[PDB]
Amino acid sequence: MNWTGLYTLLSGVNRHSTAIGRVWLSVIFIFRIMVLVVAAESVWGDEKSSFICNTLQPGCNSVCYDQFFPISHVRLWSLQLILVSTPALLVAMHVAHQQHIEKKMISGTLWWTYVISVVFRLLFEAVFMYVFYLLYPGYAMVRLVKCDVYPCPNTVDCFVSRPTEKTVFTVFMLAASGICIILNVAEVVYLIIRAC
Amino acid sequence: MNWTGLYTLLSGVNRHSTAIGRVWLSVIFIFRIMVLVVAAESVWGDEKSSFICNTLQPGCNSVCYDQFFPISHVRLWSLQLILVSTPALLVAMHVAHQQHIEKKMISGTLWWTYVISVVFRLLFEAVFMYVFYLLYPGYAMVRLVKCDVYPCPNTVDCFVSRPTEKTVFTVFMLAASGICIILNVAEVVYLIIRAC
Ligand SMILES: CCCCCCCC/C=C\CCCCCCCC(=O)O[C@@H](COC(=O)CCCCCCCCCCCCCCC)COP(=O)([O-])OCC[N+](C)(C)C
Ligand SMILES: CCCCCCCC/C=C\CCCCCCCC(=O)O[C@@H](COC(=O)CCCCCCCCCCCCCCC)COP(=O)([O-])OCC[N+](C)(C)C
Ligand SMILES: CC(C)CCC[C@@H](C)[C@H]1CC[C@H]2[C@@H]3CC=C4C[C@@H](O)CC[C@]4(C)[C@H]3CC[C@]12C
Ligand SMILES: CC(C)CCC[C@@H](C)[C@H]1CC[C@H]2[C@@H]3CC=C4C[C@@H](O)CC[C@]4(C)[C@H]3CC[C@]12C
Repeated sequence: MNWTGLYTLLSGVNRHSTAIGRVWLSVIFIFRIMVLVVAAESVWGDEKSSFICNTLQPGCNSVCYDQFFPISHVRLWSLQLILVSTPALLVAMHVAHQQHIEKKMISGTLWWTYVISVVFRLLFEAVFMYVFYLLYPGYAMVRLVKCDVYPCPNTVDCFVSRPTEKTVFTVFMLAASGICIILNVAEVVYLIIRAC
Repeated sequence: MNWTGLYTLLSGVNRHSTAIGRVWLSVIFIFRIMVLVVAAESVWGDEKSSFICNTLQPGCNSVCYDQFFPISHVRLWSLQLILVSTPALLVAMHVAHQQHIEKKMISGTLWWTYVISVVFRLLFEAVFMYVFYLLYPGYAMVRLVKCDVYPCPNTVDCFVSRPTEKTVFTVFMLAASGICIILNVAEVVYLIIRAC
């Protein structure tokens, strides 16, 4: 397990990515993976069970949790990571397939494929950031949430678990996503400039 | 325990009360006493314990009960009965004292005392009916009560016990009080007419 092997694996051996997409994007991806691993089960592990309301009606806790957390932050970030990494995996499979098909018996199509992949990665990053903004306005979470949904009578006080730790990790993940967006835009601009 | 003794005890031997205050008012008083006895502990016995709210906060049941029942119907009717019967007791003691003081050694003063007593009885009846109207508007009680008072968070659903039975007994007691008011007014008018 040497450094050259890991660097080649993360690069995708597409021979078209510059330093800002081969040395920096991979590092940010590793950072996001590590943060998600260290915060997936320790922080968001008991988001459902430790979440309690101040009522006595059965079934109000579950409906309140589903009302205020349509999809938890960790799962949303996992989906974002998978969809962002999908175009890179597609480009890696494309270049491997091209090497295989030329082995049994080209630059422009690979360049266009890489550019389209970076554009789609940027689009997925922006879409997931916008979805996060829609579902959870603001970067901070509150301890008290007032819920008025059936079967809870009138308005009940539900209490979120670890709002501050989740706020810290939300800040970290949003900063990483913003850095990824900036790097992808810079990579697209640099490729366009070098093409012309 | 003959009928003449009970009739003399209820009349007050004031020799100034007509049939509508010596035959009918005493019967209505007995009716109210009997209804209050048969409804004081059986119906309103568990008004506090069977009264529960739909919250989990400690101490919300007591504050909600005190908010919606400042003074229970049975205690209010008991106070009304005591204060209504006080002037009759005063007149009975006055006539007994007059007999005693004339025994050891007058009509106009006794007549005026009886008239003032009937006026005060009517005033107490009206005052207690108005207080009942102020505290509990309407003759009917509802199962659900929405309470928003500290420490209960937001608005909680409290459930009264036996609203329909309490409504029935409220109707009975209010009808008896109205009959008492009408009889007292008739007695005052009859005495004034006979005086002139
Ligand atoms: C996302 C979560 C991250 C967590 C934090 C991780 C922190 C860091 C943790 C771990 C990082 C790796 C630590 C061990 C590195 C040893 C490298 C080594 O000796 O290489 C040598 C041997 O290499 C081999 O032949 C294979 C060695 C396998 C290493 C482990 C593989 C994955 C383990 C999965 C574990 C799963 C469970 C993990 C926990 C869930 C290189 O080979 P060589 O023969 O020397 O090369 C030719 C010789 N010549 C050069 C002289 C010509
Ligand atoms: C608000 C609650 C209401 C409840 C519903 C009530 C429903 C009805 C219930 C009860 C009503 C009364 C029933 C018994 C009546 C007997 C009368 C009798 O025999 O009289 C005779 C005897 O009389 C006496 O010498 C005294 C008799 C006492 C009767 C009971 C007194 C109170 C009891 C309290 C109990 C406490 C516990 C009660 C429950 C808590 C009359 O005397 P005499 O010597 O014949 O006279 C002279 C003779 N000569 C005429 C021939 C010349
Ligand atoms: C420029 C940056 C974004 C490049 C990042 C490369 C990512 C997308 C690539 C590099 C190595 C890849 C992994 C290599 C091998 C496997 C094992 C397979 O059974 C499941 C997929 C999985 C786990 C791949 C997922 C995608 C992956 C992590
Ligand atoms: C015309 C109507 C209103 C007359 C009603 C008469 C009422 C006011 C009188 C008649 C007999 C009275 C009772 C006779 C004896 C006693 C025992 C005494 O230790 C306490 C008061 C008490 C219990 C009296 C309360 C008042 C009383 C009930």
